Amino acid sequence: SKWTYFGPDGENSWSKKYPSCGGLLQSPIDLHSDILQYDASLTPLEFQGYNLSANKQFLLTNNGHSVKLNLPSDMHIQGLQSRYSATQLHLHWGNPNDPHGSEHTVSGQHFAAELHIVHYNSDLYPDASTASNKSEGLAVLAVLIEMGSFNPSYDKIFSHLQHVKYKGQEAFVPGFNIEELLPERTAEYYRYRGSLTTPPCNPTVLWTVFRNPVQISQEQLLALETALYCTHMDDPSPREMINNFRQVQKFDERLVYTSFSQ
Amino acid sequence: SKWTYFGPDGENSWSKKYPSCGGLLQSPIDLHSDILQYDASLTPLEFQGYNLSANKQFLLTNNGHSVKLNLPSDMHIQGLQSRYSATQLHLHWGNPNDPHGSEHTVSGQHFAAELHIVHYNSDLYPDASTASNKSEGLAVLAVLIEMGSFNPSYDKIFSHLQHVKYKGQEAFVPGFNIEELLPERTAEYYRYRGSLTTPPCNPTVLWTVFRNPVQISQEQLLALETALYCTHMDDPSPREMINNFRQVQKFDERLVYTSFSQ
Ligand SMILES: NS(=O)(=O)c1cc(C(=O)NCCO)c(NCc2ccccc2)cc1Cl
Ligand SMILES: NS(=O)(=O)c1cc(C(=O)NCCO)c(NCc2ccccc2)cc1Cl
Ligand SMILES: [Zn+2]
Ligand SMILES: [Zn+2]
Repeated sequence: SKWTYFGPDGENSWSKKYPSCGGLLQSPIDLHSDILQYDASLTPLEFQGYNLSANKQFLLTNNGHSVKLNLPSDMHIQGLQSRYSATQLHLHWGNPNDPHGSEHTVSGQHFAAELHIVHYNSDLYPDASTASNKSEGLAVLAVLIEMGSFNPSYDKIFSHLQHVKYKGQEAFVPGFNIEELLPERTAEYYRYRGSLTTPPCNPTVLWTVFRNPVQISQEQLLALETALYCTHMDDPSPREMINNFRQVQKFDERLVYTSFSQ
Repeated sequence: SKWTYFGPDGENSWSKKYPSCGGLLQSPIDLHSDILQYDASLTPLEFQGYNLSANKQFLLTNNGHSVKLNLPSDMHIQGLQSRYSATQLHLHWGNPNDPHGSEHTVSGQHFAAELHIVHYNSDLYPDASTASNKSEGLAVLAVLIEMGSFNPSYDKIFSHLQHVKYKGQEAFVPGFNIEELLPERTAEYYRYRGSLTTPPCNPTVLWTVFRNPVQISQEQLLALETALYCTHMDDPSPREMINNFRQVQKFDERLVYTSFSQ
């Protein structure tokens, strides 16, 4: 992975090395009325094993493209047609002079950032790597993040950023209740078939984007936007980890189904 | 002309065969208040030789990507440092289920369609082809189009669409005053340096996007979206010419200059 979000190896070039990035069913997308349709079969998901013990600890890693927290496979979503077990969460964001780095947009507007909690079909596959090539192998929960009030739950992650500033660095984060990262009224969401938003852009993701955003503060966004580097600690051409979101994609005839009718 | 706006040869793959599509200064972009800056240097352009002889005919083609009208080199913009002479106009649009296919956006919003009147620097270069990959080579006037009242002047072009239904087909349009296609208060515009929005995406275009949109009727917009195919007539797999706009590109640490402040 030397793909980036900026310059010659940025997103308009990813398809040169990752053919699925130029394929169908790409994410993210702009959620707007013309392509929305209510589906009453979109019943509420249940979040099981999301309340991670505070006496356990979970690995936080800078992977050169985002900051990721590994999650245990006992954490799962109930309500899809298979069990989906968590593998990791991570974020996408903008930069200090333009804090508008969500991946999905709503009626053309970016949010400040976006959280993805990646799960894989553990009823069918031994791990997320294997699932990532298969029909609906992954399911991602996406939370839109807007600049607002300080959020103590997101700070359980952000308080460790200065320990994972460079590519390959790892830290441990005590467990906390991951459901605290989700917004109000999780029963209201958008659902569509899409892809990884990063290389290798496999069109194998069932996306759930919650309708309501959460808030984190300006100071928490500024920490997220200034603490991290895409490059290793000893790299003589450092690159700040900023603006790590993909532009929205054409719809390719897809609709987005909504669990809310208004 | 192998490139398309859908499937494997769509916009994320243009950079394989057109490397500038993954380079700097790419268009189109979202025009939004954060990145706007009034520049009193931006005085009104003058449109000279736009009242085309009604005794002359201008070639309308379907080139498999848009509908284009050839323009004569006595038509030019005055007001820029060099004289920019017209070569052609063409349009970009969406489709009837999502009729929001402008290239530029304003505060994240697409307009229904967009007209580009392409000019080249004839003081420095002998033709548009030669100018297209050269410094200061091109200048485009962009008009945003929304749905509203019937527009007789756009119908001077739209009435001919049925004769250029398929790729390779051509029709003759009697001269008319191309300035009738411009919006109100053409003194009010956005200006920035960018690129062709189609392959080869050379970063050689000085963009002028007028502030105010024009209106065409619902029937005219439906005709533009439904009249044309990308494919030759005898193609056993026809492809409708719809959604022929490029997604907005990242545009960071840059300004769009405006001729208006209020
Ligand atoms: N943004 S996203 O669409 O939510 C997404 C991102 C990653 C990811 O780790 N990208 C690497 C850069 O941060 C991912 N990785 C899980 C995975 C993918 C392939 C192989 C192994 C693990 C799965 C997904 Cl769905
Ligand atoms: N969308 S746009 O950015 O306004 C633009 C489009 C074309 C164009 O013809 N694209 C082909 C698909 O229709 C162009 N052609 C210029 C050109 C290139 C080579 C030879 C002659 C003319 C110049 C520009 Cl600025
Ligand atoms: Zn992600
Ligand atoms: Zn154009």
